[PDB]
Amino acid sequence: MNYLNNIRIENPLTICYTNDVVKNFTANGLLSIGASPAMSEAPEEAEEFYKVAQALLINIGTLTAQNEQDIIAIAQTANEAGLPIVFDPVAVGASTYRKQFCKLLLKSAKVSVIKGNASEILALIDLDAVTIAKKAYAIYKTAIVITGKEDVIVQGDKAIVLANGSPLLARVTGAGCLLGGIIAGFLFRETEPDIEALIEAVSVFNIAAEVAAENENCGGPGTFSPLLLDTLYHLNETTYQQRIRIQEV
Amino acid sequence: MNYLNNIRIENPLTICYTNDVVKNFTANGLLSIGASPAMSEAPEEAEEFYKVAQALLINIGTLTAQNEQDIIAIAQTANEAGLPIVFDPVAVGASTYRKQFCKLLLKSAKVSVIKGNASEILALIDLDAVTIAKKAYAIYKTAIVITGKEDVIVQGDKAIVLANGSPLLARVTGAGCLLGGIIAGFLFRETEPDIEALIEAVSVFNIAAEVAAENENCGGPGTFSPLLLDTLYHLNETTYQQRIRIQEVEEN
Amino acid sequence: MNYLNNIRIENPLTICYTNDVVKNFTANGLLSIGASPAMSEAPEEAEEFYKVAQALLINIGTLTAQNEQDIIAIAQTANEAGLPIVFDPVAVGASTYRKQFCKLLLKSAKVSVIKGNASEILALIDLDAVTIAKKAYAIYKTAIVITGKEDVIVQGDKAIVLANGSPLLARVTGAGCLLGGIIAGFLFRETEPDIEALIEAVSVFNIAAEVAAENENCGGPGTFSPLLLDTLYHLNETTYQQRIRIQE
Ligand SMILES: Cc1ncsc1CCO
Ligand SMILES: Cc1ncsc1CCO
Ligand SMILES: Cc1ncsc1CCO
Ligand SMILES: [Mg+2]
Ligand SMILES: [Mg+2]
Ligand SMILES: [Mg+2]
Repeated sequence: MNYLNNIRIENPLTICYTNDVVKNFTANGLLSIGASPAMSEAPEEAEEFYKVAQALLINIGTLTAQNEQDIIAIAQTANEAGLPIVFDPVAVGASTYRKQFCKLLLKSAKVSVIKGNASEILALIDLDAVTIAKKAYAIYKTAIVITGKEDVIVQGDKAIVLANGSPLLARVTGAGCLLGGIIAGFLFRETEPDIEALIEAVSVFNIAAEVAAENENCGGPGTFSPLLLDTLYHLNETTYQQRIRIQEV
Repeated sequence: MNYLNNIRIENPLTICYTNDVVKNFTANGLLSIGASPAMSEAPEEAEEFYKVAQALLINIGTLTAQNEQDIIAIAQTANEAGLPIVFDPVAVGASTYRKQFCKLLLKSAKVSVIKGNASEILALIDLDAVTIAKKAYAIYKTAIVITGKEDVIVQGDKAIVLANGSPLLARVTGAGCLLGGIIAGFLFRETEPDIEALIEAVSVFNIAAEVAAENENCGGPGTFSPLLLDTLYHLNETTYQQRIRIQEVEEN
Repeated sequence: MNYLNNIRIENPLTICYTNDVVKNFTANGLLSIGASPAMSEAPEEAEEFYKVAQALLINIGTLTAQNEQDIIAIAQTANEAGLPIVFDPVAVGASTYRKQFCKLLLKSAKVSVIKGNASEILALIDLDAVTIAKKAYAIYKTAIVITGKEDVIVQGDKAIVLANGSPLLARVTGAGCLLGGIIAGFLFRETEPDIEALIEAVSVFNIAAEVAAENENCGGPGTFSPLLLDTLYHLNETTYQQRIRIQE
């Protein structure tokens, strides 16, 4: 825990353009680790907000025509402002609508992290999550995080596999959508983030999940979600170091 | 608990076009019973989503001009794909805006379940809940579920009255809006669902509400809502069978 | 606890045009105190709804071009109907977009309460929270509530400072955005509310927060949120009277 300490003290302004199902949970997750979430969606204020922000999350979970042109416009505003973009191509494999939009976005702007599941990342570039992540990294030259049973991170010349979390995370809507926001909270305006910042963001989230699911008062997916926020708020270096399970490839 | 066991194993894709106050809760409810919710609202992807989905929920709780034309278009796309629609005419009796919209929708598309309170269903058709449900069934030839102190379901040649749930359920926003999603999770792509699927859906919800409200850790409407999700996640056959209360059944 | 008793019995219909991060939490907080929330955003039903409503909340937390004209239109419809408006100029200091919009809104319609933090209310008008609140009152001739470490209320010829609540509230998104909706719930269709109603609304919220944070089962910001809703639901006169901390 190096980056988390800085999030708690500096309260980084983390702009979220995310889906309607997960806005509240995203904002709450960010507040629990000390970040300052802002769900600004008006392109008319992007320039002034982005000047002082630390990152931008773009998540297309509920993409519609109302969002398309605005997302492209704000991504260009972010690039111009040097504001790092975390991009979550939610369910891109499920429609030609989403595929065509994600291709247009990644042809129009440079993003700093692409986060998804194996199937989503595979649809972007078209078996192993590591192989998929490496192929995507070669195409976009942008950090890749593939979430799954084990999580994969590829940045620069390094690929890492992480093994933390809980099954109850799959049964909470926008767990993974919140993870995209947490990653944005760890960037501190670095458009080419150190792999160590990405490893800490994913590990903080998954170790908090693991600890929450062990709490005596966790009785299922409903009670888990408040206990995850509490555990993120309290997470300390001892717990982190005892629990982290990482290995290189 | 025949259908709930199948939801947990098959993980049915359940598309929800629902109101902004209850999206998250609705998705979490569906996940807790094993379904796979998707809040897709773009008509441009409805054809590809609906081919593989098991039902669609349409709920007009926060209806605005931005939604009107899109709802009509996706209902038609559902009808063309054979995808069952669960329609929740939220607060239809409260404005001419909502009345006119709901009338237009039901003239444009065939829905598979209409779910509402007695006042909502009465406003649609222009009396006890059973009489209102039967009149609505005669007009739309579509399953009707009327929620209330007792719940009423009319489908095919039967009318049933059910008696489960909790007072805390009225103090949680989108409890009922979640019920419309749960129902959609029980349809398995049947455009004329068996009444037994509707009975199980309403009973699973109300029994889970009852048991959550009895939990020692339930301290009010705030702690109830996480407990309801847990109870839906854990609900078993023994608890279902011990608790279910059918009040009366009429045939034909 | 005069007004809260009446909310529980009368179940006032409280229209909320609020931001997409806090809609569910706002509706739940209102339901917990006995109010009847309705998140109606269609100008086409504003006239019928507002006739029977007790107040309207306007909160610009996620303001976009899709909202601008509609907000102006429904604020005018509220004025015509005699429906009191609570206005929360969320982050107004953060962009010229929001500054321009809030200026236009307050030139187009008369609101009944303006609620914000000190930096928001200062950006609206252009040292301490009391001074800012008095200057805003002199400009808009409208009750002002400034939230902070201590809360400030200015209405008519009185200014009050309150000292209740919990740090945990700042770590729960739309706590403050809920307070706007709770204030609306205490208006009972009074376009010039008594300062006592505003003091009660803010005190109920803050005392509930303080009691929730002391619960043995409150383990942080995540468990706090459900416990705040429970504590609003159960809050009684005895606890209110024991806990209230008011001055000037
Ligand atoms: C976090 C956030 N972003 C826009 S609105 C909102 C809730 C607090 O005002
Ligand atoms: C359930 C759902 N539907 C669109 S976005 C979302 C949350 C998980 O991505
Ligand atoms: C409180 C509320 N307002 C609009 S929709 C909704 C939930 C179901 O009416
Ligand atoms: Mg994803
Ligand atoms: Mg209904
Ligand atoms: Mg404010």
